[PDB]
Amino acid sequence: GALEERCIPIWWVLVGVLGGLLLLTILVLAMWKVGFFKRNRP
Amino acid sequence: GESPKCPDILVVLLSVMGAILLIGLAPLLIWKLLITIHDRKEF
Repeated sequence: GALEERCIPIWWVLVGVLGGLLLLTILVLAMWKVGFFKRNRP
Repeated sequence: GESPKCPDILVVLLSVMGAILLIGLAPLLIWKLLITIHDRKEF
């Protein structure tokens, strides 16, 4: 009844975005290196 | 919800990180899937 006390404080939303995106980068690079995506066909 | 009118911070944080994975993986999954079919589909 003042600070509704955000159920979504700005930091945590912001932090989760960076971690999820960083994880995507590592996965994309790994797939590319294995040629998984170069594998278009043998 | 019923006290944590504010969902647990860790839960929210984890959920966002998971959503990012789904968003990033969908475009890639569609691409990967289409190649597999063009590649696997025996002509």
